[PDB]
Amino acid sequence: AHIVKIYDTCIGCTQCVRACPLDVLEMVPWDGCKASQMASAPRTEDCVGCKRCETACPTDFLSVRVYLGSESTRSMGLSY
Amino acid sequence: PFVPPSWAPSVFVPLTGLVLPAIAMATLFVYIEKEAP
Amino acid sequence: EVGPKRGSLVKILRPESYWFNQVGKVVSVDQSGVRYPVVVRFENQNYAGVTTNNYALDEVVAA
Amino acid sequence: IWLSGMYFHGARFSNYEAWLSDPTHIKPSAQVVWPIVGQEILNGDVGGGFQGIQITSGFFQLWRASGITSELQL
Amino acid sequence: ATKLFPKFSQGLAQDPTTRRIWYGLAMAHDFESHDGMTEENLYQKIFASHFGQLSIIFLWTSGNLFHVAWQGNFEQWVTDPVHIRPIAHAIWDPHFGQPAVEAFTRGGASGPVNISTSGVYQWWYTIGMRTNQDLYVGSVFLALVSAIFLFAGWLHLQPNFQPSLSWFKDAESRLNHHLSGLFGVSSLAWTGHLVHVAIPESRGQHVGWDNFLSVLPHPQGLTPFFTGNWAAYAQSPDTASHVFGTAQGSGQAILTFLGGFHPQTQSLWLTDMAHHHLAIAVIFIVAGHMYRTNFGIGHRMQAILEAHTPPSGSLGAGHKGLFDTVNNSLHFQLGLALASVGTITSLVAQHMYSLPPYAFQAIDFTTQAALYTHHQYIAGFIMCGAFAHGAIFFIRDYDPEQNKGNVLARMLDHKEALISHLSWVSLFLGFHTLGLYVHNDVMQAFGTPEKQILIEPVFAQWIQAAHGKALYGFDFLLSSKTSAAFANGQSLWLPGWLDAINNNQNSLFLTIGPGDFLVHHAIALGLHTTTLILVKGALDARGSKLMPDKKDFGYSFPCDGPGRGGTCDISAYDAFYLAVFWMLNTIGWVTFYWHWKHLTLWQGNVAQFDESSTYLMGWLRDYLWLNSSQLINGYNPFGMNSLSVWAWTFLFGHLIYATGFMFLISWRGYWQELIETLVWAHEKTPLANLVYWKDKPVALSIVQARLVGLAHFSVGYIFTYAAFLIASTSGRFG
Amino acid sequence: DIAGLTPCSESKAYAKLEKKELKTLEKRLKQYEADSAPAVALKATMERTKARFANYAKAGLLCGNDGLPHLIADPGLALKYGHAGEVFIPTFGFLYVAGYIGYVGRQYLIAVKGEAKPTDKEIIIDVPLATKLAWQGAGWPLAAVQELQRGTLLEKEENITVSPR
Ligand code: CLA
Ligand code: CLA
Ligand code: CLA
Ligand code: CLA
Ligand code: CLA
Ligand code: CLA
Ligand SMILES: CC1=C(/C=C/C(C)=C/C=C/C(C)=C/C=C/C=C(C)/C=C/C=C(C)/C=C/C2=C(C)CCCC2(C)C)C(C)(C)CCC1
Ligand SMILES: CC1=C(C/C=C(\C)CCC[C@H](C)CCC[C@H](C)CCCC(C)C)C(=O)c2ccccc2C1=O
Ligand code: SF4
Ligand code: SF4
Repeated sequence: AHIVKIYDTCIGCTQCVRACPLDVLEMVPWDGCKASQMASAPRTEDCVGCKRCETACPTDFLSVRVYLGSESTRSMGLSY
Repeated sequence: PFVPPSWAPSVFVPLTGLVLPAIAMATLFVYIEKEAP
Repeated sequence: EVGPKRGSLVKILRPESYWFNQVGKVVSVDQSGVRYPVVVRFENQNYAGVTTNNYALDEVVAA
Repeated sequence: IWLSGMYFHGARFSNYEAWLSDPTHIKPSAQVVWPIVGQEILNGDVGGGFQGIQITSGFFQLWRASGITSELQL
Repeated sequence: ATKLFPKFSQGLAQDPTTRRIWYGLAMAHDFESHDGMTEENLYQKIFASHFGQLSIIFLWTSGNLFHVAWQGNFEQWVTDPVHIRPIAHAIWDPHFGQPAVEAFTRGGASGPVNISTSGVYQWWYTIGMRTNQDLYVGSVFLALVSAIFLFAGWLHLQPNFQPSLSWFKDAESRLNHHLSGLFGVSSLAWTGHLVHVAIPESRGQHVGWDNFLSVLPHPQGLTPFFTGNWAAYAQSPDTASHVFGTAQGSGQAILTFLGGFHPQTQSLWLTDMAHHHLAIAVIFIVAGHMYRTNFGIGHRMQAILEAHTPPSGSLGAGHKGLFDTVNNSLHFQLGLALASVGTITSLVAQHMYSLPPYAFQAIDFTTQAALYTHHQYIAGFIMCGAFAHGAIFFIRDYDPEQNKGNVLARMLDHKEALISHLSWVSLFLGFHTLGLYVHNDVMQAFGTPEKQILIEPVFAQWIQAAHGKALYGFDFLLSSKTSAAFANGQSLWLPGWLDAINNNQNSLFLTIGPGDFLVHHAIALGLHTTTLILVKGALDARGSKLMPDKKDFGYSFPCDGPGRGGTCDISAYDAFYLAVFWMLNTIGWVTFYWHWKHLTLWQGNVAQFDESSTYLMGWLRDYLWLNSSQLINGYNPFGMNSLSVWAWTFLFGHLIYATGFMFLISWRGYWQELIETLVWAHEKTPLANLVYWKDKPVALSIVQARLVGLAHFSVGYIFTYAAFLIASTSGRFG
Repeated sequence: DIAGLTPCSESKAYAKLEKKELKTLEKRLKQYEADSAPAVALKATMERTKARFANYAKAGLLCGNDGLPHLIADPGLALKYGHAGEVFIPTFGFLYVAGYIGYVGRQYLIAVKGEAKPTDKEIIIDVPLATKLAWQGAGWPLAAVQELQRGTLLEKEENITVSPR
């Protein structure tokens, strides 16, 4: 399983969620920014680490990171 | 007092070319695939 | 109240920012309880092609 | 434009007629370099009282196959 | 599944792929990142591993002694070594055919032996071996010693004898013993062996383990040593009419200072080497009492580091707090060790081609070639390792707050200046070197060879005139007969050195000209470039502007994906990865250059070098093309000869090399899809869907394939050049 | 002489190479006529060749054992023995023109940063301004040492340095 962490510079623009091809990110209520939202990663056992969430983040140096870790049969994307 | 015999390459070469690789690879292959209880 | 006024030029001190030690222009300063209220534009773009970023109060200097 | 260049260089800067007079022993040449820093050694002795770079593109055999006998037609 | 292999990393022994096998082979010696690794356990494992390495070294040397003593002809080689070739070992290959064995049987043997291009024969003849029996005794002894070291390595893991952590990290007590004991006493004892055995064997005698207790090494003996008459050990040394293995012109001296070479054997005198090891034994033993142990007078290294911060603050804190990072980290110490050992290795090569120590060296030319090339390539790899462990130090063991203001933080503060100026010198040397070579090529191609730039290397010729080479007409400091240095050294240690430096037949201070100018600049280009890549990788390991948290990923991580324009090869591992190619190139240049200059020296025409060395066609035609005539004729449809094995290795290298390109050029995912279709095919094939994988097959990971491609590149490169060098030099002169 | 060689005037290898080149050239010349443009070009080559040898002999060049000229790169040595025209004068000439190019470029860059769209005037050259600055810097070194001594040549530490340390 990989390590996906959301940081506090998030502005809650939902770009990371629409870019995730595996549905491991979701938007939770929050009271720290104008949009009153913040991303969260409740299902990092389904993540494969494609790093589209990092590409979609607008704020400079990113508000979401994907640290690579120990692979499994789901995090390798093996269909056989 | 030490001398290896005249027939020594003939025996020791295929031993270390064929036998020890065979035992090594078979033993290691059983070791690799073992399941932890 | 809380921040420098719009149109003014500021200087970034947040290190991980791509525009560290450079000059930007302020757009708006949020008055609410946001953690990062200062919206700064820049005339060049970072690697990702974005030219706008939020910053904290102490990380910008009127210069 | 390219074909026109080839026919022009065949017409003006070659030894096509000297080649038609004797195809063996006279090698096809259709390019002449200018006498500057020393590149003039590239002008080879191609036969026929001519000097230049031997061509392998084989326009001369094509022209003889079409019937061209003079540089004016080129 | 949750397989056993490997036990050091639980997360690795978890996945059902074939990644676990390769990674389990790859992370075995990464002790710092196993499961449950404390610090004491780390040091103890490193200690036992050192014992393992020592065991392997001594066992290997015993192997060399045994094979030379059994299958070689060392007993016959010592009678005439400008003749019958050395013998390494004998072959028993059932794949041979009749002319093969008929061909390989050479050197006076009775079967397929192959020549020993290693220089062990000259070493063992100089130090004082003469028969087989002594070699066997040495082999048995070294095998026994290897067994002792292996047992000790097992011993110090047993839980009663495990040293605690603070026994390690004891700097001051380790250096006194290393410097005094390990260097000084070993050097003193080696002087003992030279004086007692090696000299009287070179006078003609058999001083063995029998009757070395009853033989005077000098016919006065420990009277002048205890009187203070030491110059009575140097009177009447060996005459220049000497014959080495006999008593003809034999002297009596044991500690001289002559310089020069032996007039009949083209090596250094043994008495000088006795005196040298004696002198530096005294120096090292005296230098071993600097630091503090459980006594009074010693030094503290922390005080010494603390007090050296300069006033005016040109350095911030100077060396404050370094002692708690040199002591606390292993990659820092390993980096320093690899740096020193690599530079010393180069020095070994550079001195052993020019000042040959061993008897009848430099008349076996293949020995010279293989020795120098070997040590050069070894030095290259060692230096690359030094910078790699620098990068690992920065990522894993560096702490900023402990290093606030010392020189180590200053180096991280202004690193862009370093990288910029290394880039500048690399560019400058590249443009001008390549330009001058291309200009000389163009001039040579047209009919005018006098229109080309041939700069005379006047600096190095100034230096060679400073050392005594009286050919350039400069007349100063050792070449002038009225200098202070010349007159002071004249009476005892100059006249050998001058006769050895004005000879144009030895390798000592070869005559140089414009080709040497150009090639030395090429070498400087190699060094500055490789330093650029390595230093950039080391200093940008904490983070860059493309990525300011590179420290959170560790040393060797693949990439950061397509974002921000895509970041391939961003890790420090990949910087070192790029540097390896430059190391191979640069050593290629120095070794091509050395080899060709000495080929033209040994053949006879230095003119061919001094003319054809100034334009690259000279290299391609007169070195690579002309000298590979007897190599590739190692076998043909007409027959084969001795150098057929080399002519097969020579293609083998290319094959490995070209396979090396595959893992570099074609990156991963293509192979992933191909392997997936293969999985489908083996899954649906009838009568072969009865045999399955236990661990699912996947393609090689991004980091691994770089290492594999580099392995093929390096191995093929080395095998090809070794084949060409041995085959060419031993085909001509051998 | 200068590191064990001789000047090309009495160098035996020099005249041998000269004779060899003339020999091959006349060998090429033999098979043509006396009015043909081949022979015209060949005789032109003879003239240029012999003139080149005379020019290299006249300038006091130094030849090794191959009969080829050798350049001396040392200020004291070349200035003492009359060889300032092979490295020394060329290096000062090149440094002049190279600093000239660099200075002109830099002045253009500062001249165009002060506009409303610096990128357009970088991709589309302001030709009047470029020719103007192309003239205005023929004496660059004086302006360079003035910019150095006033402290405007160097930006201060408002340059962007990598984060972090
Ligand atoms: C470590 C150094 C070393 C090396 C590289 C070699 C190399 C060789 N030996 Mg050898 N040998 C050595 C030491 C060495 N020897 C010693 C110390 C002895 C005395 C016991 C011998 C006695 C010996 C005989 C009697 C014969 C050879 C022969 C050979 C050749 C065929 C290979 C073979 O069958 O070896 C067999 C080698 C041995 C049985 C001795 C090895 C003993 C140690 C304990 C093993 C070391 C284990 C090793 C480090 C672990 C690597 C494996 C690991 C990767 C899984 C080959 C050239 C044959 C030959 O000459 O053919 C022409 C042959 O008949 N060797
Ligand atoms: C397309 C094929 C082709 C090729 C490869 C060549 C190649 C050559 N020709 Mg040639 N030629 C061609 C077609 C070609 N020609 C045609 C079609 C004709 C008939 C009009 C000629 C007539 C011709 C003559 C009469 C001569 C050559 C010569 C030459 C040689 C020297 C050219 C030279 O020095 O240029 C000189 C360099 C320039 C003119 C530089 C111009 C570059 C400008 C400034 C670029 C500006 C950019 C601009 C936006 C784009 C150009 C637009 C255009 C309308 C100008 C060279 C081998 C000479 C030769 O063989 O001597 C022995 C010669 O005397 N050619
Ligand atoms: C006098 C006592 C003494 C002696 C002899 C040694 C000796 C050694 N210690 Mg040691 N040690 C000592 C006291 C001593 N120590 C004390 C008191 C402590 C506690 C502070 C330690 C703590 C300690 C640790 C923690 C470790 C050692 C290690 C070692 C070994 C180093 C590896 C090696 O072989 O280097 C050999 C080096 C040389 C022979 C010198 C090389 C000199 C130059 C570079 C070579 C060139 C010379 C010449 C040209 C070569 C000729 C070539 C020839 C083939 C022709 C070595 C056996 C290490 C080891 O291997 O553990 C097993 C290790 O990890 N020791
Ligand atoms: C003093 C010697 C020394 C020591 C003790 C170490 C120790 C270490 N190094 Mg290191 N290193 C050294 C020299 C040394 N290195 C040199 C000289 C280089 C330059 C090449 C490097 C380059 C280097 C890199 C780049 C890295 C290390 C790493 C490491 C650490 C883990 C090693 C590991 O897991 O490898 C396991 C070892 C293997 C899997 C063996 C692989 C086999 C190689 C590819 C050779 C194969 C060639 C083949 C045998 C040819 C056969 C020919 C055929 C025809 C028969 C460890 C602390 C790694 C680390 O710290 O990770 C963060 C790391 O990234 N080192
Ligand atoms: C790149 C470095 C370098 C090197 C290795 C040399 C090498 C040499 N120069 Mg030299 N030189 C250089 C750069 C260099 N030059 C530059 C840049 C200048 C311009 C300032 C000079 C100006 C110069 C003069 C004016 C003279 C030399 C001379 C010499 C020769 C002997 C003096 C010497 O080595 O001093 C060591 C040089 C250095 C450590 C490099 C720094 C450069 C200094 C300034 C030159 C030192 C000159 C020296 C003091 C004169 C000694 C007189 C001699 C009779 C004893 C020697 C071949 C002398 C000569 O003609 O010899 C026959 C001489 O008269 N040089
Ligand atoms: C004209 C502006 C200009 C100026 C003032 C400089 C100045 C400098 N460059 Mg640089 N450079 C430039 C353009 C310029 N460069 C361009 C266009 C490129 C390629 C895209 C480079 C590529 C480059 C590299 C790769 C490196 C430098 C380096 C350097 C520094 C050392 C000098 C050097 O090595 O030059 C060498 C110059 C080159 C290799 C290329 C020069 C290209 C042409 C000749 C210049 C451009 C002329 C310009 C188009 C004219 C436009 C003006 C006109 C519109 C009026 C120096 C500060 C080096 C450095 O960092 O040193 C610390 C270094 O590593 N530069
Ligand atoms: C990265 C890194 C690292 C590493 C580094 C390195 C690797 C380095 C190297 C370095 C080197 C490798 C250096 C070298 C040096 C050398 C020198 C410095 C030399 C000197 C010499 C001399 C001084 C000489 C002199 C003389 C002469 C001239 C002759 C005569 C004699 C005499 C002696 C006088 C470390 C680990 C630290 C850590 C951090 C990071
Ligand atoms: C061929 C290839 C593969 C496919 C490679 C595979 C599937 C492995 C092939 C190895 C076979 C299975 C065995 C090779 C035989 C060796 C002798 C094995 C040595 C094992 C050591 C332990 C000795 C990749 O996965 C890849 C990934 C990234 C870049 C380039 C490439 C690439 O070029
Ligand atoms: S790496 Fe891919 S799967 Fe994982 S969170 Fe990001 S977008 Fe989703
Ligand atoms: S893309 Fe970035 S800023 Fe936008 S919601 Fe996701 S993490 Fe937050």
